[PDB]
Amino acid sequence: KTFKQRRTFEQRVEDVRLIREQHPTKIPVIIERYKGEKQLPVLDKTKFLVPDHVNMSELIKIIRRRLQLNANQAFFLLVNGHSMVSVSTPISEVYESEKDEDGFLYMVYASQETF
Ligand SMILES: O=C(N[C@H]1CCCNC1)c1ccccc1
Ligand SMILES: [Cl-]
Repeated sequence: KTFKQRRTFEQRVEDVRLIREQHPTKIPVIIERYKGEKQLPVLDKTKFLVPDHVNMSELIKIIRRRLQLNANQAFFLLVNGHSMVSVSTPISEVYESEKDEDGFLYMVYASQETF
């Protein structure tokens, strides 16, 4: 069901190595619905190539547009298992500190602050 279930560590690593080669300016991001989530829909895909100059505030807006949310639906984004300290951090900086050993940046969204 989850990304890390579906692919061997060898396969995730090799995919990041291909993203680096073919989309060198993009951050490879895995975005996943909280497995206890009631309200929010699932995304059309799992793997995202985010332009590396956008800040976290702009990534939240991209995903709220991808889910087609209205303006008083709630949305919370965990990075690398934990809350974001700030939405002003550029995703290039967040990638460098929060990336997984496989080389993806892992994110989870839910309708409640409680996951
Ligand atoms: O992506 C979704 N719909 C968009 C596609 C682009 C045009 N506007 C509608 C979507 C959102 C939430 C649940 C399921 C699917
Ligand atoms: Cl690129």
